[PDB]
Amino acid sequence: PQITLWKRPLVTIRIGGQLKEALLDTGADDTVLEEMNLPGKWKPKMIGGIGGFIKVRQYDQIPIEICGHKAIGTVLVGPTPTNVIGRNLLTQIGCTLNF
Amino acid sequence: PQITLWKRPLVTIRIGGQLKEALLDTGADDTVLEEMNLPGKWKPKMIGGIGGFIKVRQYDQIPIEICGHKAIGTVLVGPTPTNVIGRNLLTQIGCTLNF
Ligand SMILES: CC(C)(C)NC(=O)[C@@H]1C[C@@H]2CCCC[C@@H]2CN1C[C@@H](O)[C@H](Cc1ccccc1)NC(=O)[C@H](CC(N)=O)NC(=O)c1ccc2ccccc2n1
Repeated sequence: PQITLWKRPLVTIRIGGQLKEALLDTGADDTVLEEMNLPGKWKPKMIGGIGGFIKVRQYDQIPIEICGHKAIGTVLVGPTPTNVIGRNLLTQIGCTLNF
Repeated sequence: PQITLWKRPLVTIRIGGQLKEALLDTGADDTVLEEMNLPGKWKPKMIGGIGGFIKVRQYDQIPIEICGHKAIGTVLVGPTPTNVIGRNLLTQIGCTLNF
């Protein structure tokens, strides 16, 4: 589908048996999700952005469905005010920017 | 043009009569550029990102050429890791997400 940018590009995602709203973010290298108790091993990581860095937990090979499109990859979990779908997953669902 | 996301979506912009590189970011509501001198008066403002809030200078009605396309809107200048072109300007050039 085609998504206009008049409003934040929020879509429904499915991860770890849960439905959430997430922001399609072409400006994010990674996918960062709100704090959630996912099972499995994780490794500590530090990621940054505008106001500085935050500590997050890195989970690998997590199945995730974005707007009905299946994907699988690395997700970072931490204290973020919003769920962000970064380029690592956007490329998997064939997402492109057009103008 | 159609831009894939395997690499960061960086484009060249011309502003204040000078060239710079910026990121086309669908996740950003506003446009934030690295510290630089811009004609006109500015107003102190604060914006939040991942990591926290920062103090920026707000310049209104600034003309900016993005990859050959003209736009005129609000631009925020402050201590940012990279130049980000947000939705306020992306909408002006007719940018959309597609998959
Ligand atoms: C620019 C501003 C208007 C303030 N908006 C935002 O920052 C909003 C805020 C929203 C609410 C909080 C959670 C994030 C979302 C999306 N972001 C947009 C969002 O696109 C933002 C843009 C950006 C890119 C690079 C540097 C700074 C800022 N990206 C990010 O925050 C992603 C997060 C990540 N690790 O994937 N950062 C990076 O992709 C990234 C890349 C290289 C870097 C080098 C040095 C330091 C930091 C670096 N961060």
